[PDB]
Amino acid sequence: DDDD
Amino acid sequence: DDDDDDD
Amino acid sequence: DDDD
Amino acid sequence: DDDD
Amino acid sequence: MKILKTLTLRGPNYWSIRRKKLIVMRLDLEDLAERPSNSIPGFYEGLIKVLPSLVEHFCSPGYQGGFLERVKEGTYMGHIVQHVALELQELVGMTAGFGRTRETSTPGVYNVVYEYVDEQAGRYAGRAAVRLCRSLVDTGDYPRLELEKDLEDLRDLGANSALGPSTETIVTEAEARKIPWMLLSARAMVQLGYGVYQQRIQATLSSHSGILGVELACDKEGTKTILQDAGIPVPRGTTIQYFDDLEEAINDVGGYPVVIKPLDGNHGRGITINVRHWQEAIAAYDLAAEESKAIIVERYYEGSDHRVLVVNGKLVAVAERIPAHVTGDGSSTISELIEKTNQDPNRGDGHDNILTKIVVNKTAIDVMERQGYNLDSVLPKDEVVYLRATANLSTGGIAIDRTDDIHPENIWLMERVAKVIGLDIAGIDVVTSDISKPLRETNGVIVEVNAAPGFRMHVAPSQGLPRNVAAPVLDMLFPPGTPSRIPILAVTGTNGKTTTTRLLAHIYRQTGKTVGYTSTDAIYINEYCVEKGDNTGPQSAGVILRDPTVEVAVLETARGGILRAGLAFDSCDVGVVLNVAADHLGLGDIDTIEQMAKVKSVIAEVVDPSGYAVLNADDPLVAAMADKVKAKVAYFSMNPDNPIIQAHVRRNGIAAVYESGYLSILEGSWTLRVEQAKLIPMTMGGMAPFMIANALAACLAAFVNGLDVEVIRQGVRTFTTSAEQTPGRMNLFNLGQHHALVDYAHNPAGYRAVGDFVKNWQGQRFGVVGGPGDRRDSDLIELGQIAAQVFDRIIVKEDDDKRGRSEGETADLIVKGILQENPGASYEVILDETIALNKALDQVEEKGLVVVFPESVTRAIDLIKVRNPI
Amino acid sequence: RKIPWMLLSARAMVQLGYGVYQQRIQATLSSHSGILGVELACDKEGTKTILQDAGIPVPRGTTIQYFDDLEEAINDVGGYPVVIKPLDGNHGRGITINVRHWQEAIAAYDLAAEESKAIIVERYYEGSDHRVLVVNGKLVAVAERIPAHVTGDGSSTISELIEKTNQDPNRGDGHDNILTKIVVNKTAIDVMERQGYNLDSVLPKDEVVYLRATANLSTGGIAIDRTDDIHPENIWLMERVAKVIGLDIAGIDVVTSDISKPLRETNGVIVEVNAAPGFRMHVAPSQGLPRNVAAPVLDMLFPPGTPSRIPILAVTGTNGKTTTTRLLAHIYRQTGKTVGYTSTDAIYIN
Amino acid sequence: HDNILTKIVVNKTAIDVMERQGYNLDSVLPKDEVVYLRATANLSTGGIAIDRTDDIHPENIWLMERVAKVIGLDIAGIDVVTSDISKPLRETNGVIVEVNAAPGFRMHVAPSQGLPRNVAAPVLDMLFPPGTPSRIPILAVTGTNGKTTTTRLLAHIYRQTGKTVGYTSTDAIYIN
Ligand SMILES: Nc1ncnc2c1ncn2[C@@H]1O[C@H](COP(=O)(O)OP(=O)(O)OP(=O)(O)O)[C@@H](O)[C@H]1O
Ligand SMILES: Nc1ncnc2c1ncn2[C@@H]1O[C@H](COP(=O)(O)OP(=O)(O)OP(=O)(O)O)[C@@H](O)[C@H]1O
Ligand SMILES: Nc1ncnc2c1ncn2[C@@H]1O[C@H](COP(=O)(O)OP(=O)(O)OP(=O)(O)O)[C@@H](O)[C@H]1O
Ligand SMILES: Nc1ncnc2c1ncn2[C@@H]1O[C@H](COP(=O)(O)OP(=O)(O)OP(=O)(O)O)[C@@H](O)[C@H]1O
Ligand SMILES: Nc1ncnc2c1ncn2[C@@H]1O[C@H](COP(=O)(O)OP(=O)(O)OP(=O)(O)O)[C@@H](O)[C@H]1O
Ligand SMILES: [Mg+2]
Ligand SMILES: [Mg+2]
Ligand SMILES: [Mg+2]
Ligand SMILES: [Mg+2]
Ligand SMILES: [Mg+2]
Ligand SMILES: [Mg+2]
Ligand SMILES: [Mg+2]
Ligand SMILES: [Mg+2]
Ligand SMILES: [Mg+2]
Ligand SMILES: [Mg+2]
Ligand SMILES: [Mg+2]
Ligand SMILES: [Mg+2]
Ligand SMILES: [Zn+2]
Repeated sequence: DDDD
Repeated sequence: DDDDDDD
Repeated sequence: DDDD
Repeated sequence: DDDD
Repeated sequence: MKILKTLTLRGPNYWSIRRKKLIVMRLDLEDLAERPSNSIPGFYEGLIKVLPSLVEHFCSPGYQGGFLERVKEGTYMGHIVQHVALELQELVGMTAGFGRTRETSTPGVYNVVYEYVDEQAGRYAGRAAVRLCRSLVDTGDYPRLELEKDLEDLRDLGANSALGPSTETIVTEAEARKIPWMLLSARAMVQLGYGVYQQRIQATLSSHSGILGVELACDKEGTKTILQDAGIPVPRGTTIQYFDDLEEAINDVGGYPVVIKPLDGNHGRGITINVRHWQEAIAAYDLAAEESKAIIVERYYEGSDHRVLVVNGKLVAVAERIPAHVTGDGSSTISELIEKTNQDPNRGDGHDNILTKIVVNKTAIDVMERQGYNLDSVLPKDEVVYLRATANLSTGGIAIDRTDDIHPENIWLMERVAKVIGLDIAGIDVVTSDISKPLRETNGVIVEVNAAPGFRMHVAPSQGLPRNVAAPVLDMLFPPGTPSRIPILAVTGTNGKTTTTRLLAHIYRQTGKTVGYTSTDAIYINEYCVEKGDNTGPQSAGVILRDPTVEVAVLETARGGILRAGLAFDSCDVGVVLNVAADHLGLGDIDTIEQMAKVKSVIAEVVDPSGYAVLNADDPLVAAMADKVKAKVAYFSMNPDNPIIQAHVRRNGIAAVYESGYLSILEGSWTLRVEQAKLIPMTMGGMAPFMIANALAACLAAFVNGLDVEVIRQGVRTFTTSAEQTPGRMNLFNLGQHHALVDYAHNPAGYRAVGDFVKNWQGQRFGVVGGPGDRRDSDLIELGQIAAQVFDRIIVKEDDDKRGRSEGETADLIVKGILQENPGASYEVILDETIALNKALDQVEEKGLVVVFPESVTRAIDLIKVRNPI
Repeated sequence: RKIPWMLLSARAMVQLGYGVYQQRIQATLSSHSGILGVELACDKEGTKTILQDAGIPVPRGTTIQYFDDLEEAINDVGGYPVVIKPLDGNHGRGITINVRHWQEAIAAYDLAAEESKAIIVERYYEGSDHRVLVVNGKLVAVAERIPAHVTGDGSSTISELIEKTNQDPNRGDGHDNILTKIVVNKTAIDVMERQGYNLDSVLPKDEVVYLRATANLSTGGIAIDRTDDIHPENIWLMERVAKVIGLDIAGIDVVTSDISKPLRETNGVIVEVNAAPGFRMHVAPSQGLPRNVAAPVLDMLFPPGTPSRIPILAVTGTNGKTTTTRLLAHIYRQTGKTVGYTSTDAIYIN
Repeated sequence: HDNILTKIVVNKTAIDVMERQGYNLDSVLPKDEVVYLRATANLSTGGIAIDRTDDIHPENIWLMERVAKVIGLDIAGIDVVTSDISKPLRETNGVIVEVNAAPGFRMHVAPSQGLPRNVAAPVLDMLFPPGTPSRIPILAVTGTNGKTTTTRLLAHIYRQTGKTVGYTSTDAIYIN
């Protein structure tokens, strides 16, 4: 992530 | 508008 | 005036 | 003047 | 032919958006309306011989011979006077070409519309066209002297209102840059820009010209003293207070080549330039002695007379001035040489051409005698003789542009002089033999600093290239990157303008800015009332636009103002059109709904291309205006599924819709909710659809002009028209699950005003308190029938305080009408609106609504309190 | 405030600050006073016209160019309680304040007629004469002006009352004390006669008699500070007047019965805008607290956070001054600034 | 990322979660009883996301902004546990569990209940604040002959204003  | 017309 |  |  | 009424339009209007300057004459063709040219023997030859220039008018036969080809084929007079008024103005140099005719009222009354340059000259030409035309249909000709005197009056009318050339120069550049301008009523001043960005000019003085610099520049000793203390070269000289001390002054100055000026000023008068002998010192003194009592006996310096123009501490232009003169152009005498050159095509009159005429007079002779010449003497080849002591274009001299020939050190010195004196715009008078060398090398001097200098010699030189002098002036007044205008939000439409205007002004005000607005109630700035009464129209808009404190202008715009005098502002940022309806048709020569739409569309068509038009998508005539608009279009509606809205947001437009109980903004695919209709106090609990529509229009206008949503929410929530704040307009009483709405009614529109809540009320019972007073004609039965078809709890009070109709007879007609259509609506009869019917609301069951139309609202809103309303 | 100052050689001007930060003053005019605002303020018709177009309350009146049209002007104005001023200005001269009768209209005319040829026959408004000082579009001070007068301080005559109060320790000479002396002259008598009194008459207890037509501290009147008693709407209106005319420092002459109520409630009017007003009445009032009038002036000329001085680098010593001075000026010059310097060879700028 | 929600999958972990609640896959639930099939909420595992943006109390708004500033993040996700987001956390005894750098946006731009939010707009507003440019001037020169000469002269003129000027030609690429 990158996208938590 | 646009001249002296009484068409 | 100067002082009006 | 006005226009000097 | 009689003229019944004349209107002068100044701004975008019904007839044209671009033709701002028009005169509309309402002409009554008592005769002639029945005589289309060929029924008037002589009305061709008389017309063409009196005004032969009419051959230049096209008319709709769009070719050079069109007028005068449609004059044989029969033409009615109300159309001819329009080609005569235009030509009478052209004959005196005022160019006008637009015009139109339409028949109105009863047969024979026409609206004659023509273009003007000067307002009084235009109205004059109209009246004159009627007289010329009437004489030619009575007799076959028009006296020459009755044409010549009219042309003389038009020439004078157009001269008296002219701006001087220095103001024309600034104004012309201001228009090129899109800076609005106005004449002010006092001291020939001109305002540039709107609101807080306004500037003023007066010829060559401006809002940035200080008084101390200007007064110092007019004080010759003060100027000389302050400049020599700064190390600036000035001429050497002294003072004599009209005593014969001449013999002494000359010795301190350094010898006889001296200059003697009058002690006080009187333009270019009483001045001797080069005294060479004692007896000349005496003659010079005697002339100086004519004026009031250190400008006496200056050293004479050799060189040419140069004028330097400095605008903001920076050099703009330089020109060399030379006195009227002739030269030895062959073996001719001076009077012969003068006639030869005074015929030059570039000379004549004044501000008509570049140069004026050379005039031989006793003063030309006095100047020639000092040079050893007179008018009958022959000059040696290439010898030059001056006919004037000083250089002035108005006396026949010349001006040569030398702007690019000035040395960098001299540029520095001239700018320093302007700063030492303290002038923004300054003319500097310099004497030097060579402007291309430093003044210290040529022994040049600075003779004078001139406040408010003219521009003619720099913008219209006789030799060299013209300079754009105005551009540096406008750049200091309106520096690059700054605005000259404030936002204008114009609101129009048949209904709801005042409500929309107050809400929109309220929302802007939450940003902390000074907001000015005009309405049919008053003119306001930040909640202070400036003027009261119906303040719509151009005269009020001008109060706000000229106000130095205003940052935002919100203006309700009515058809009265548009039809009577045009719009006051030319262009705006947001134009809102709320609706078009068949209300006030037949007035102002607008008979149909399609015509009324053209009156309202004026606002949409003046929105600047970078701005927005806000249109009502639920109104077929308003939505259609979108195809005329050059601006961006935003839409609002009460129906989210309106096909117009959907097509628009799918192309990433902006719209405001009422959906799911919310007022929201659609911005492409995203939805922004502002608030719930039920929580916005102006909306009657969510049961008055037109209040919702007005809130949507105000929210959308604020949004498209850049306000944030949070600001908009604050504004819609805190806005009021409270009972006993604005009593008399829709005062709603929420008494728990009991309701009453107090408003005023006379005719069906007033009853409808609360009939709308009744149709939308989410409850059990629908009642009413009377309706009409004694102000109505015998339509009481019909009003009673209407109430019967609307309400099931109808109580009669028609015995008012005014008693214009006896006592209870008004009620008796209401009773017949209400029983005729619905004889089962709790028809109690009280006949007392002061202590009983506006109190006895406990006769109506739960979730019952009672509609109240009292003769007096202020009183009814108080008596209803017996039931404990919010 | 540590701002340096110098007298200049011309027109009694004073320079404040150095180099590029300098400002100039001349009494109550400054480097920020525009010519157009000042000339407009001196034009009574221009001032009245521009203000009534802005929605500002001014007195109702007309013009007569020294013709006997007095009988007509009075009817447009609204009745006999009228004011007749000279057509041109000559300070406080040739003015009749409250014409009540036709023969007075004639006498007033004859005095107006002394000066050069619409300040004729104004409606007379009741109230006190207040002076409002506005400095940068913001209100600074308000004072109420009252004409020299005496009151019925016991059963004494007017000449006795004058001697009693003209001995007050706060009165005398001029700019020496707060108040000056009351002088009885033919003009005090003319003013007293119109009130039904003369110098040998006794006044009823607490009756007030004026010895002058107008209020001026230099003629023996008084000034009362009312700065904190002015209503917020009136504050807004006064600031708007200064901005409409275009003055930075302005005195506004207001007639009202109560400065604590809006002018529209008391039917007050604005009589005149004065460019370059004096400060004595605000800095040395006879009643109330003195105000620091200068502080708001210096704040516009030298706003907070800005300098009033330019850097000065002074070089001395027995040997090497000229060399050090030219090098130091050269180094500063490499920053692109205008550098001036003086030496034993010459004075230079860049 | 094909639809708003994904599929619910029964696995040994759904069973482990159900067993702790007193249920398993073949048991019947009482009317309106709720059984969770997962320990935590995640849209990618079959959960839901409800927009509550307009229901948050002003004090809680203040606290969340203060948390982001204390940690030092520009874009931050904050994980909060509370019984009622409309009351102050001190009244409901709520806590802040975690601050997440680089949070995703799916749940805010594509919620399963409530209205979608334009999350990107606030990001671009900090990167390119209102009133500022995102582009530099470009002057493109073409034609059959004279391009190189015109290009070098024009670059030279711009350079006299003191700016950094880059240019390309048939000879080379230059900067100042
Ligand atoms: N000491 C001098 N030596 C040589 N020429 C001079 C000298 N003083 C004045 N002049 C010239 O004589 C003329 C007189 O200009 P002046 O300063 O007296 O202003 P003015 O005549 O009163 O008003 P105006 O500019 O309209 O003519 C100018 O054309 C100037 O070039
Ligand atoms: N679309 C509408 N928006 C607002 N009011 C409406 C509308 N349609 C009908 N009405 C009714 O007519 C009245 C119009 O009042 P309003 O003052 O807001 O419009 P207006 O444009 O200012 O009228 P005017 O031309 O006299 O100024 C309202 O009281 C309302 O009862
Ligand atoms: N229409 C009026 N109604 C009532 N009082 C007035 C009216 N006009 C002028 N006054 C008063 O009369 C006096 C006259 O002041 P004015 O406007 O004529 O300036 P001035 O007398 O020429 O110069 P100065 O201010 O030095 O006395 C003022 O004190 C003013 O209060
Ligand atoms: N410390 C010193 N710095 C510079 N010059 C010096 C010094 N001591 C002796 N000299 C000599 O004396 C001369 C001083 O010249 P300089 O003009 O720079 O000083 P000064 O202060 O301007 O003299 P003055 O008082 O006349 O202006 C130089 O030519 C040098 O030869
Ligand atoms: N209009 C023109 N402008 C400049 N050069 C021209 C022109 N017409 C003909 N020429 C000639 O052709 C040559 C073109 O050189 P130049 O490099 O400036 O153009 P170019 O566009 O860069 O060629 P290329 O496509 O290879 O880059 C010049 O040396 C000149 O002698
Ligand atoms: Mg001159
Ligand atoms: Mg002059
Ligand atoms: Mg209307
Ligand atoms: Mg209205
Ligand atoms: Mg006064
Ligand atoms: Mg005065
Ligand atoms: Mg020494
Ligand atoms: Mg030295
Ligand atoms: Mg987490
Ligand atoms: Mg984590
Ligand atoms: Mg090629
Ligand atoms: Mg190339
Ligand atoms: Zn025609």
